[PDB]
Amino acid sequence: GPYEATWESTDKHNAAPEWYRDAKFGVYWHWGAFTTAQYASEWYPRNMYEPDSDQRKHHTETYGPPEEWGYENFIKGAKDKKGNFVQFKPVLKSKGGEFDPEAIIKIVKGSGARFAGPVAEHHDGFSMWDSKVNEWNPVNYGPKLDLVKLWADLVRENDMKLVIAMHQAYNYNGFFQWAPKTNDTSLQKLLGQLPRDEEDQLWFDKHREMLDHVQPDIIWNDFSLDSPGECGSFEGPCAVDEQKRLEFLAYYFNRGEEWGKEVVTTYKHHDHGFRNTSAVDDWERGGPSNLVRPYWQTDDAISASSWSYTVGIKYYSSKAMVHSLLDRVSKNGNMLLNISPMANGVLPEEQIKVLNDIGDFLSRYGEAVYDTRAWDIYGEGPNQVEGGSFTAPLQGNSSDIRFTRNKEDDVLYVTVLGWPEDNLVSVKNLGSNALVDLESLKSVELLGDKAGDYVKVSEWEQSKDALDITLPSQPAESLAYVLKLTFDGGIPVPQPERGAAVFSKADATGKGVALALGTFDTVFLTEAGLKPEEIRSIRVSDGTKATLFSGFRFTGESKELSAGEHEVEDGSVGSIVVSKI
Ligand SMILES: *[C@@H]1O[C@H](CO)[C@@H](O[C@@H]2O[C@H](CO)[C@@H](O[C@@H]3O[C@H](CO[C@H]4O[C@H](CO)[C@@H](O)[C@H](O)[C@@H]4O)[C@@H](O)[C@H](O[C@H]4O[C@H](CO)[C@@H](O)[C@H](O)[C@@H]4O[C@H]4O[C@H](CO)[C@@H](O)[C@H](O)[C@@H]4O[C@H]4O[C@H](CO)[C@@H](O)[C@H](O)[C@@H]4O)[C@@H]3O)[C@H](O)[C@H]2NC(C)=O)[C@H](O)[C@H]1NC(C)=O
Ligand SMILES: *[C@@H]1O[C@H](CO)[C@@H](O[C@@H]2O[C@H](CO)[C@@H](O[C@@H]3O[C@H](CO)[C@@H](O)[C@H](O[C@H]4O[C@H](CO)[C@@H](O)[C@H](O)[C@@H]4O[C@H]4O[C@H](CO)[C@@H](O)[C@H](O)[C@@H]4O[C@H]4O[C@H](CO)[C@@H](O)[C@H](O)[C@@H]4O)[C@@H]3O)[C@H](O)[C@H]2NC(C)=O)[C@H](O)[C@H]1NC(C)=O
Ligand SMILES: *[C@@H]1O[C@H](CO)[C@@H](O)[C@H](O)[C@H]1NC(C)=O
Ligand SMILES: *[C@@H]1O[C@H](CO)[C@@H](O)[C@H](O)[C@H]1NC(C)=O
Ligand SMILES: C[C@@H]1O[C@H](O)[C@@H](O)[C@H](O)[C@@H]1O
Ligand code: NA
Repeated sequence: GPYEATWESTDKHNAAPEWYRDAKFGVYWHWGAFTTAQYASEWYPRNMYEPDSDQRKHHTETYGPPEEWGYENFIKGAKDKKGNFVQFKPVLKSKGGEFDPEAIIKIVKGSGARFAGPVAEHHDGFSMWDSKVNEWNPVNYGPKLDLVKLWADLVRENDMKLVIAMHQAYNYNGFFQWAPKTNDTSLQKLLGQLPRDEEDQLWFDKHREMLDHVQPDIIWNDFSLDSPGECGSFEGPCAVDEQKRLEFLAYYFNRGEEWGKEVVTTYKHHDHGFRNTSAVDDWERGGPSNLVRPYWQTDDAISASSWSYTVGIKYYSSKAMVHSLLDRVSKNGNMLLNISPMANGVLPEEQIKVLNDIGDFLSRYGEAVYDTRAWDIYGEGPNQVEGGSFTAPLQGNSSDIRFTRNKEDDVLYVTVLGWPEDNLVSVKNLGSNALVDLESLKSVELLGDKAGDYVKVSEWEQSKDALDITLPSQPAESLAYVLKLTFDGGIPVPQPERGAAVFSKADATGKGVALALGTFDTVFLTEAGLKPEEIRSIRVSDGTKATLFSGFRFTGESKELSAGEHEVEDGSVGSIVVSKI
């Protein structure tokens, strides 16, 4: 194939193809041998060995000391302290058991997911496909089923793109740091104790074997690709050999070409192991606080506990999941939602209800979500995401709106996160203070009870503070409500209260991009719809300054501009920093 194992060659791969930007919402599942204990989290295989931990205490009381009853017993099977046989061994419904993967995939399809699939290998060394390179798999042991192939075939039967999640780097970069050393070479493979050159090779061989086996549309990767300092107390680079990373990228991108498919690979945002030229950044739970470019994704979970089922697990609400989805999509990302089947393969009814409720929302209001793109401002209102460390998912109300727009850039969707009891939606960024001319606003419509229904909004006025929209009669109840604003000849470019707007003509007209406070490089401005070489004017808000740089990313000659309108020489700007005075 045309890709070579170098950064410069692999950079040419299109990171986020149009189908992936259109998709918005996917579902995956942390289900595996790490679920067997149904205790604490999916990190149980690591923590069962940790000195003085709650997980070790539980393990020791339930099974035996971890030095005698090691993690490998969950895969190969053993008796617990009360003489019960314990093993990861889901039994198909068609064989009289409780594991019904077809039913689960129908539920996932019904949720509105446009991509779906399993965690194929987490950090615990167990590959869930029929693997020649790793004997630690569910065909050799346990259920005698190729779980990954079963899931993949069902996902394709149900007309969703296939995502496969792979977390196999941390396996040998510290996950099993507390497991006893072993001279059993097979057990060393499970526990990440092989020589590092062999482990680096195995990281690649696992990816290669899996991706040739199921032809994934997306390969999702966890951390420890090159994330020094993120592997706790283990002495090591918290990384995969660079050559092996590059060989993976070239192999997968070449296979995509061979298959006639536009493929995607994701990696954790903070990790340095891949580049954002060719791989999609996957933000920590909650996502970014701001609108980020280029296109990115984040993962979330129904569970309010761990990623994998545990006894006593608590869940978040349908509302939180839907509001979270709208938030991520408005900020130029996708949301990949995790679900948590029990060790036996049963999906709990509380999770089914959440998925059903997301699906009801998307079936009805999908026009505002699928196939849309972010505006230049993600939303308005008091309820926001902080970023950094996740506490609880976003839940908004009638005070909050999130924006999305169509590909033609003449329809703005204004999604309000509750029904306003005052029957008013006020859009600050379309008010007169926003320097927005609404002469071109042709229609304002409320999306109705079923997709394709529109109820006209008759009354609206533009104050200084906002476009003030009076709602018609409330439609059937929903978790959020959608207004559709159609403009002749393109959505107006708002002026942020503190921020700037850049334009393709010299007089603050033409194509434009609104900018908040922050830093905006050539990639940002280009993706937002205005290559910086084409900027010919800028309007800087009161209380704000803008610093223009000639370089791609805040290097080269710079010029500071205060509040007002300013002409800009063609080809003079590469990047911009917008700051509060
Ligand atoms: C995709 O991946 C790529 C690759 O990993 C990511 O690219 C990296 O992006 C980084 C963030 O933009 C970028 O880092 C910036 O580099 C600038 C240039 O550095 C080079 O030149 C300078 C000057 O010679 C050298 O000193 C330097 O060592 C480099 O060789 C730096 O200038 C940037 O530093 C400034 O910003 C950071 C915040 O990112 C501050 O912590 C820092 O103190 C600096 O702060 C000033 O400037 C920023 C403007 O960026 C202002 O916001 C801030 O208020 C400070 O303002 C003072 O100074 C400015 C003049 O600089 C003045 O106008 C102002 O009034 C103030 O006096 C920063 O370090 C990496 O270089 C880049 N890497 C590569 C390989 O490209 C990319 O981000 C990824 N994409 C996404 C979406 O994540
Ligand atoms: C005090 O403050 C100062 C100033 O902030 C701090 O200095 C900074 O310290 C950084 C850490 O040392 C230093 O970054 C390093 O810079 C070198 C030179 O550019 C760079 O090579 C380093 O990158 C390697 O190492 C990191 C950390 O593990 C990896 O994430 C990264 O992938 C690189 O790994 C490659 O090189 C390693 C050997 O160094 C190999 O072991 C590794 O396998 C890997 O090799 C592969 O990749 C190579 C290409 O990357 C390839 O050639 C090779 O063949 C293999 O394929 C790292 O970024 C900053 O430069 C430095 N800043 C300044 C201004 O000095 C200082 O740390 C502070 N002190 C304290 C106590 O905190
Ligand atoms: C494992 O093999 C090494 C090398 O022969 C040996 O030193 C060590 O004692 C062995 N481990 C055990 C538990 O016997
Ligand atoms: C919506 O949430 C905001 C922020 O917590 C709050 O100030 C406002 O009163 C809420 N509105 C309603 C109707 O509860
Ligand atoms: C999605 C989460 O990513 C983290 O890096 C992992 O360590 C967790 O177990 C989980 O898979
Ligand atoms: Na690219």
